Amino acid sequence: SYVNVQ
Amino acid sequence: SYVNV
Amino acid sequence: KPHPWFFGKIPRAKAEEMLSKQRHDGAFLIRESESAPGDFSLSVKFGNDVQHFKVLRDGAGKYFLGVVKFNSLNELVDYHRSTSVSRNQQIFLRDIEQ
Amino acid sequence: MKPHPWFFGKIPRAKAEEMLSKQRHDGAFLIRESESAPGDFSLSVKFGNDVQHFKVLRDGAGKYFLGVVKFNSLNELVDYHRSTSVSRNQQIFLRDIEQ
Repeated sequence: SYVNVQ
Repeated sequence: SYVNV
Repeated sequence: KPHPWFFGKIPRAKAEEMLSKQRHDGAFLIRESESAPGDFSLSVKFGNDVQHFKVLRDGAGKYFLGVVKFNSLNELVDYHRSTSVSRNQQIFLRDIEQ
Repeated sequence: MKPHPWFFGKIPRAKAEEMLSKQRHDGAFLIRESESAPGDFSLSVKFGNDVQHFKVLRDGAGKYFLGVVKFNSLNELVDYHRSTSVSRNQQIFLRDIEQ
């Protein structure tokens, strides 16, 4: 989904 | 006083 | 006068669709997330893809895009020997010269 | 089984600056326990004729990370990322949509 969350 | 604040 | 990058609440696919039509990397829009009421999402184009960064609020309501965590203090040090400690200046950590 | 040579406990800022300034290479550094806030750590580094300080935090899971700049508005968040990359590894700066 989002780049800045693992 | 820090740089990343 | 109003900002052209703010699109309010739009579906994720339409953000990608529009930005996919752009030419330059860095083409971006802020959009109000539908999968997370109250949260903002930053859509950004790069190459042949569209990246997504969830805007985050801290305890004081300050906005930021997140941090980079490490399992240990020394893994932070070693990692910052190939990557700058400052994201506005080129500063790579090196051992004290005894 | 070996300690961290960069760790200098809780030495004052002066002693850290006074020491690092005497170095001859960019990146000369030490980790010290913060005077400002307990539980935090401070990364002192030598650069040019100055000694810069970066705040390091440790969360409740024992994960370490550098502090990041934080903004009062989305408008200041985006404008800041017109000059500084949004991605960590890739160089991506924000640009107004065209057409």
